[PDB]
Amino acid sequence: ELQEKLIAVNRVSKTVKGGRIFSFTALTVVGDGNGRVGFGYGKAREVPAAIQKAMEKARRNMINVALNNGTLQHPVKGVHTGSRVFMQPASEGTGIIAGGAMRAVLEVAGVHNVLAKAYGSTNPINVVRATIDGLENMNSPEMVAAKRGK
RNA sequence: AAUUGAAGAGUUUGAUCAUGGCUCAGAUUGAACGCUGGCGGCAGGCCUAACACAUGCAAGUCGAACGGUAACAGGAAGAAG
Repeated sequence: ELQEKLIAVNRVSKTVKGGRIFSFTALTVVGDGNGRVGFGYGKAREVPAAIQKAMEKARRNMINVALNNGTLQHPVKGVHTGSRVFMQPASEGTGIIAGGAMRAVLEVAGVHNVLAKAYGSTNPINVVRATIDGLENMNSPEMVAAKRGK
């Protein structure tokens, strides 16, 4: 019931004294399938150590999302660095139809059938960060009615 | 009951993030070309030279408008084997 999946692995470099030194970065997202989404970055010298650090950071640093029946509630826009992201609840608008690196976080998030369209930059490290910010500041009808009295 | 509706990716760098262009994945067509080709249904078929046109048809009808008889088939009368 952990439901982990990796989005992006890259080879970064460092350029020391004698030549270059190549390191690998993972970027994974875990989530239970009912709210509870996390992402982790993690970087290491080989690929399986990178993904393992990424999973291990992603299992902690996990955020609650106030889902609807199987989906979002109201249309929400989350931004991070250069990466602007729209989402629309699509009240059984079948299938998760999101961009790459947004399909994954929305998939393990437990949502099933939203409509997305990322704008701006679509770097995978910043398009999540713009989905969680997004799903984090999406509030439910029992939270809005809690705030404003009824 | 009559709008249930939205996906990205590759490429600037030793690597990064951003900006930014180029390019790809889709659908479409009065299409052409290449390879191949069994049947049917429904549609479509000179986008260019509003260039030049052989030949055949594409606008005739009415005698219940009229003088009339060129034919065709009868009618009447005459003459002949």
